Amino acid sequence: EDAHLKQEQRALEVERTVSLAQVYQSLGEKSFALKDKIEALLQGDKETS
Amino acid sequence: GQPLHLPIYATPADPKALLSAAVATSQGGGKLPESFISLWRFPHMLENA
Repeated sequence: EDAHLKQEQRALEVERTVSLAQVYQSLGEKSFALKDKIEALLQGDKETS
Repeated sequence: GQPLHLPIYATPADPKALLSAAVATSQGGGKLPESFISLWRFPHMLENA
């Protein structure tokens, strides 16, 4: 407990929002828009991913 | 050959008085460690101590 009280600090607590449309959109050039590709991949019963 | 004088009588030795000496020692007192500050306010650290 004394080692804990020595190693105790004040934390910096940062929130961040991750939007997956931006993430799958901003990639390497094998990238895609999330909405249309999920709509097509769930509409079609194909292997495609 | 019986002497006319009567023999002198010896005085017994004095016994020694065994005596003990009781002395005390002086150990030096300890000083304080360093003030390390913590995160907690007063009552929580007080109850902890």
